[PDB]
Amino acid sequence: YLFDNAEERVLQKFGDGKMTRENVLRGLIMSSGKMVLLDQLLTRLKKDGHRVLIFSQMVRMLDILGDYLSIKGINFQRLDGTVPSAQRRISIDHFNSPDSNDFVFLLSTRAGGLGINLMTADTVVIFDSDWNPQADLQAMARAHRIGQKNHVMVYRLVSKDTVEEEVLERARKKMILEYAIISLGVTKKNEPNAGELSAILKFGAGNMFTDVLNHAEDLGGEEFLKQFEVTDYKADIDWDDIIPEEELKKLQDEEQKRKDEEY
Amino acid sequence: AKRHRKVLRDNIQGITKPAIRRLARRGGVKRISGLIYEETRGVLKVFLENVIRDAVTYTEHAKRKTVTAMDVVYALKRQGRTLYGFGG
DNA sequence: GCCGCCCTGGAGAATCCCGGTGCCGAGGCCGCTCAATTGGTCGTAGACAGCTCTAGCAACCGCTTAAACGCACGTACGCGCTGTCCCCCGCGTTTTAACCGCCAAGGGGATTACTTCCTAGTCTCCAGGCACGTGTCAGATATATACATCC
Repeated sequence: YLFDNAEERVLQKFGDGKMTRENVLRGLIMSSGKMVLLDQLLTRLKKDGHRVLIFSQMVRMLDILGDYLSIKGINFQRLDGTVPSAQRRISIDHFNSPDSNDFVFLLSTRAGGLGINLMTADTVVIFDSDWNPQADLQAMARAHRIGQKNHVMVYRLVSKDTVEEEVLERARKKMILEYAIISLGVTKKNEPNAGELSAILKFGAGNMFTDVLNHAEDLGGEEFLKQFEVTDYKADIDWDDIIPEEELKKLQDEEQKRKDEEY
Repeated sequence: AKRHRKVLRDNIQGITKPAIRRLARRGGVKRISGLIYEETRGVLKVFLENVIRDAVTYTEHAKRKTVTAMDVVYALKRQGRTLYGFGG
């Protein structure tokens, strides 16, 4: 849907072009392979007691997610470069209030600086990866601040066999470089340094691309070998599975009552 | 409906009313009527597409996708409007 | 006798001027380096001469006739004045996006050098298309002569 005149083809080829308030959400979910995983994650995190930030590199994709949560009916708040600083302060204070009904808070990844406090959220969904891994690290550190009362869980959404593979490969190489120079020069191991630098350079010369949505987790060199694994997700969800009988009854009653009240 | 199209169509409206007023002030015009601006935008669009079509023809002759300044200079020169300051 | 108030003098600090020294713009100098110069050779473009035929030119003629010119009249239109109303201009206030400074990677395109081969220039020979002139032929046009008819 980021391309112009692409929603019309999906609507006229699947929902036969009527666009009657239910097939639009189906087209939004089933047009992209990230959106089915995003919908399953959103339902699972709404089922639990979690709040989620969602980071994107494009503000048009933020518009797409905002429309998805508008037709979906989820109290969301948003922040990008178009929002001025007063409404930014209002939105950040509204999300961090103890009586907040907001569930998901959308960001453009490079906006807001380093001074955004996102204390109350727990899950961070990196929808689009950055070329610079420090931008994604700051995005994760928006919620992973000092004094956080919950185990922060980060889900990175990757399109399989696409151009995002080399985006993650370049990000992994830059993290390897930062762990090499910066992390090993902070503030009998000199003999094992000649082995473990060779090990991390063999990691840097290797391609990373050869109970799944659990919000839980049960020496320092092996810690860096984590969070580079790839967990392949298969949906196999057809057109009529989404919008179940609870959601379809709520969507049809709201559409029927809208014609009675006109407006 | 936050989603919309990336493309823009009212780029002729980027030639604003005070820009046309400034161009008329350089032309020595004291008073301007309100229907001048749409006519000026149409005239500018016609002139711009006349120059740009010839420049694009000069570009595709060289098997290029980049419109250089020299192609614009040649396109203006062929129709009888020689422009200095870019040909060197 | 003791304490408080008014008048006047010399020493400490701020500012202007000058000299020594370091930095920006421009010009002299040096080094590469490729294109202008010099020298020689040769082919041909053009100057020159000559003959023939047609157009132009100065100054005059004569005839025709249609265009130009002069004049009178009249009336339509250019122009000036006045009203009116409406729309553009000036100004104050609020918004907003241009502008400048930033990633982030990748492709387009300008050069430098190199290789290769296809295609266009050049040369020779030849033939047919183009330019010019003419015999001939079918369509168009005008009248000669015979038949029906009105007065």
